[PDB]
Amino acid sequence: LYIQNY
Repeated sequence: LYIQNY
């Protein structure tokens, strides 16, 4: 599980 949020 990987979240990259901008």
